[PDB]
Amino acid sequence: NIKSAKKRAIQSEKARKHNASRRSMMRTFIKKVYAAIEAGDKAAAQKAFNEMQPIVDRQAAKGLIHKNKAARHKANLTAQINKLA
Amino acid sequence: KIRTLQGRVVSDKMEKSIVVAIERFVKHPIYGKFIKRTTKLHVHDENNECGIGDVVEIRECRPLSKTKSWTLVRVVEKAV
Amino acid sequence: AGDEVTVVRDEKKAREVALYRQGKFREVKLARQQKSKLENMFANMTEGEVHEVNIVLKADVQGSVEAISDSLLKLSTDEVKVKIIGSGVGGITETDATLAAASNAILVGFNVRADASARKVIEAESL
Amino acid sequence: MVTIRLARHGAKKRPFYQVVVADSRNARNGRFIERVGFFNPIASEKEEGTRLDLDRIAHWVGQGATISDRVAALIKEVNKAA
Amino acid sequence: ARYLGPKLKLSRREGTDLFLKSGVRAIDTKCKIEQAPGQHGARKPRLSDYGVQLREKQKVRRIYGVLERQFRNYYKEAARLKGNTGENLLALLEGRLDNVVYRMGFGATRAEARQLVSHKAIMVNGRVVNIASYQVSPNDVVSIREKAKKQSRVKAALELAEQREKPTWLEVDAGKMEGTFKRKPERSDLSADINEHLIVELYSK
RNA sequence: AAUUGAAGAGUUUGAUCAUGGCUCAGAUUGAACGCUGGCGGCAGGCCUAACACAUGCAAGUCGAACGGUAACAGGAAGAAGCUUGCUUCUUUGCUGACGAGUGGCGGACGGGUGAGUAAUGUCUGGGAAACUGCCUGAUGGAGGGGGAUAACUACUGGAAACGGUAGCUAAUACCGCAUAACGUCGCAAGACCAAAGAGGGGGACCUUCGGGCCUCUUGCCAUCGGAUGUGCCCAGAUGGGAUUAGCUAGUAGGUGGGGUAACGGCUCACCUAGGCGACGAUCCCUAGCUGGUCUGAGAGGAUGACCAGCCACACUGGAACUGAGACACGGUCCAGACUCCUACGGGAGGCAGCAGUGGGGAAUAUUGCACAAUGGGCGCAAGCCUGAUGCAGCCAUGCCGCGUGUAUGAAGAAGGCCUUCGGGUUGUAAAGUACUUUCAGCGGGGAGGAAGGGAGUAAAGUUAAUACCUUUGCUCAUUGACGUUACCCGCAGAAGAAGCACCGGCUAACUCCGUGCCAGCAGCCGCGGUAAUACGGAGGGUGCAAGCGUUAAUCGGAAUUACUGGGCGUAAAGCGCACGCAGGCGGUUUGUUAAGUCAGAUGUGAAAUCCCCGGGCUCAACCUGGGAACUGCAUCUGAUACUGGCAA
Repeated sequence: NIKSAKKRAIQSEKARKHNASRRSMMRTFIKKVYAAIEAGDKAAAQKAFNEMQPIVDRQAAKGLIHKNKAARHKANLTAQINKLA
Repeated sequence: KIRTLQGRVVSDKMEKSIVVAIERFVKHPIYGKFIKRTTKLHVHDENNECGIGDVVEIRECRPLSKTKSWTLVRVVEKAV
Repeated sequence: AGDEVTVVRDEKKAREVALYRQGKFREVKLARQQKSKLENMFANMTEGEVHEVNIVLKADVQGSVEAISDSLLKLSTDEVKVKIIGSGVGGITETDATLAAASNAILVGFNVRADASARKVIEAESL
Repeated sequence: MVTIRLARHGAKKRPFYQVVVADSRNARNGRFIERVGFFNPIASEKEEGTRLDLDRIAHWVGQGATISDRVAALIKEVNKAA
Repeated sequence: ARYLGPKLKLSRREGTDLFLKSGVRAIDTKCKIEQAPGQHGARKPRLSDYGVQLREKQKVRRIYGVLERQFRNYYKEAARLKGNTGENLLALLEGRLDNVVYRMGFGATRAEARQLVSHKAIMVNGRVVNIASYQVSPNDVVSIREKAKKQSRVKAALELAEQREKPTWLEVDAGKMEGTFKRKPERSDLSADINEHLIVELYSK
């Protein structure tokens, strides 16, 4: 407040709005993956899986979605689709 | 030989699970009498079919659900 | 108010003078303690028709508290005697409200007002 | 992270430093892994003044520890007194 | 610190001199020796078991010239030591610098000896020492300093220095104003003068 | 070198012996009060309202990540008045820079506090299913492009705080694509994920003569490792109360889905019906804990400020973001209490940071100085910041050192006090004489805390480069906040410097006068009603000392809750008596196991600290080397008499 950390105040907000937008796209895609899994179309599930893999590792490298979470997602969402296929 | 202990059952129905009473003998520091202290532990065990009076060997493990961080290894005899 | 400030050599010596002046204020305390008993024999009131008023007073300015307290002891009659107990300077505090709770008196302050630790006594017993 | 640094436990206008390996996020007198030497400012004509086990310090430096500037000078001083 | 009173009043109360005068006179003449220490003091010699303990405590303190808190500090220090506690007590009492000055005879009295240590005249192992309660150790040379050595103060002492006691727990010169402390004082040097087996008991009353 | 450690007295009766309480002598304190107080060293100093706060300060930093001139300091060109060769004044990022701003990292550390918190915490010993900034070792890449936007300009709303509209512009900011195993996910085949440049100098090729390009330094990225740090889990131990006896629905377990960095009722859905409980659940009251400190002969008890470790909290209440790390002491949002400013429309705050103030209370401090040193933040370094820290101020609070003179001195002066009025005492004390001058007072001198860093040189290493830079030597300039430093030398002259309690018995130390069961003394039993060794006063005496005494506080003494280490016929104390479950204990013989127990070994048991042996501060206190202690615990290997288990 009193000291010059008004800079850090505006820095966290802009990065938040940036990260939230990518996290929003990340989740809307993962639910549209899990839509296909709930639907039981194994080809459309695998097509949607082939859609999410670049994006999930890309956010993992950006780091906001975080590394071991991203790997556990690719593992978990594999395990349903390769029962379906 | 990696860490293990030994006790008795007193466990009803409970799938993949057993509870295990471990008795030990401890000196009270002031008066010096040795009194038997009872450390009751919840235990995991798939294929749960130990008898109530059965006496069981035991070992530590990861949390296998809460309170259950021990696992059985061998059981001596069958009580009834 | 109305007397002399002088700059001095050292702080330690002006503790020792101040403690001598406190001894002098104790000489003025013992003077004011002796005077009341020998003026009329009694500790307070000579005749049996006794009435008094007590007040507790704090003015914001210390020159004022000493002057107007004298003018409140001026106006008194013999039959009902009015007297100050515990003249203060500045804001009303916990112990000031405690004196008029202990012995009944009216608690007044000039431009002076109550503070939180006075309010705590006042909300308990509204003097 | 570990730093080799001098901690001040001596008397008023008469220090006595204790060279020690300790974490950065802990106060000057705070937690440390082990003691490793000592430094009296008045070494004088008595037969000890600066003492520091180099087999411990070169080991911790090799594992990655950095050296405060005084201790860094004192290591290249104290040698075998060579 | 120091007593600062009539010296003979202590000597009559304690019941023998503490050597607070020259020894020309006044152990039998000026003193009223043990006759009465104060105005009603003619009329009692009876005493309690606490009083005989305290009197020897006071005798020893009034000999060595030390206060009750400091004397307690010596008793506590004698206690942690191995070997006899009474013996190490009397060793700590004898081990004072002003006491070695009194033994050398550099100061005629213990008070003049303390004056001489105070006034910066004394050197031990070539250090100067103003502190009265310095302790003199095995293989400590001790001396009065060269600069203003052997003034009228020391010179007057040296005559009665020639023939009193002069024992062997110091090496004594007094020609160039020095001494050497080799052996410690031992039990037979200073026992029976003091009830030491009693004095060591008393703090557990 | 390391086991030398333990006391009792007074008091119930006419008198005695018991029992048994009460009381005192001891040590100790973050102390207060009372009276008195010279100097020095060291240590320590709001334990009350987690009550509220004026004013100042408490973390920012990189132009060597970037637009930039808002600085302002030079230089140059040019435009100009001349001083006529220079000053002057407009331009100009040319150049040493550098505000506001953009980006990165630091803001999650240190510091303060003890409210809540009885274990989810803490301590000890173990563990498995985990992550971990910066910082290092290893192995390799560091390709090619793109779009914005604040600042800044032009408008515009505002009392102020604080903004609005529209364009323009860069980056180690942001976003695509290429590139990708030893990595992630998969059985495999495979799929997919990164990049950033910046800086110094230089021959050659050449350059839209900006640099291309070379070479050095550093940063960027991915991965396997290190050490560190943190999360997690389990056992045992770690306040009080039974006039708290029943307690638990996500409760207890399973399966599956989801969730976290990760185990996990962590959370859902569904299934099952359990879980905890006399070894004290639950509830209530009460409290930060330990290494330790204090006391104690030891065993024990009390205590947890100082110091350090850990935990918890940051006006009240709750949540999330950013980021490696926070559910964030001087960040954010919202809600609440409350406080302030105001042009009244609308805005602002969280000193349990350092100082400091109100209030509280018996009571705990200077609105100081400095980054000189140590340790930090940022940075390549310089450098800058550092109320951490180093220092100083204040206080007899504690510990400890020292002084307030020494020697001589009988006529044993006068006075005071007593006095059988013979004398005695105060008292060698004074007086007098002869001496010394510490520490003060005053005038002179002067260590160490300073090693480094900076700048200049040389070597060596490096390189296409005698370059150029670093490393490693040399040399020269320097670097003290405290500071009138510690410490030393010279001078005058006993000059400047002793008080306080107590004296019936306990308990060391006695008379006289006054008062007269009054006034008062009292910690205890008790003193005083005219001859008071106990009141008041004096004289005398004793203890202790710059302190003394009282009070409050804790342990002791107290074997007076009794493990070590107690009683219970009649003194307090055996249930009215019996049967009986849980519990405690168990004849005698053999075998066996080796839990208890006993032995050995390893690891660990933080350091400070206590103890034992040493060193250094003018000497001690204090500081400090080394050892022991580290009284415990766990695991592992052994022993088999005893107890337990098991077998006959």
